[PDB]
Amino acid sequence: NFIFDGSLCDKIVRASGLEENSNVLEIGPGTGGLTRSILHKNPKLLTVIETDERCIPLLNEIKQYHPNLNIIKQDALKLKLSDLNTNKITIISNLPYHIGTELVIRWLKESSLVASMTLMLQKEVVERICAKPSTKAYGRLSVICSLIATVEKCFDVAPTAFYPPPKVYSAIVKLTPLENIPNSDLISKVELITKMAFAGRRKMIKSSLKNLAPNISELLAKLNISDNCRAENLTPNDYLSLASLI
Repeated sequence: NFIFDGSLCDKIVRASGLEENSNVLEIGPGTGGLTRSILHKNPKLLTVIETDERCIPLLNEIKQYHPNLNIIKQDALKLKLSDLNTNKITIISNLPYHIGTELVIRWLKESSLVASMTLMLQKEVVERICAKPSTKAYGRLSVICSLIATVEKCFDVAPTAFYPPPKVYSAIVKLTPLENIPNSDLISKVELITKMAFAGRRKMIKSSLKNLAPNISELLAKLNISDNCRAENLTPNDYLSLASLI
């Protein structure tokens, strides 16, 4: 699903708060719509990660007029931000619908290298990114994002914005790493703990985490959490606390 809408691409860049002379990363630039909007703000470097062979010739052509365009042909799931050898990365990107959630978590894990992220995703995923505890969409993604970033829903994007059109609504979300973040060790554990915890909504934590932590009832008691708590009942901080004891 390639983005057209020229004005829409400019609105995403405006929403990002991108200033001149920044260091930008874009994934899956496709046919270049968002890419050109980014380049209109005169970044110091725009790095794009693209594998679709069909798309590169136009990207090579763009580079001919924009020497600050850098093109990398690699799998997005295989890129570490640390591999780009730059700091203060502003990520402005549409995400491929197969891997959006996976990329967001990967980037947040390397939040130290990140200025901000303004991302276009399925709206269903954006509501999960932004969900608060004891809300319908609260889940693993909410937990991970909440521990690491200030998250902000910007606006909805209709299927007609793309060619060909997707069947579902996209939306734009902005994520700005928090000034204080937990260490990477604890986040890595939270990532796995929440995959088990949220595998089913009805499951008590003392059941879902029992294989991992046979003494889980003891740990819940050490944290003064109900022995009968279920995953949706625990806050993001509760999961961090658990990670530090498992």
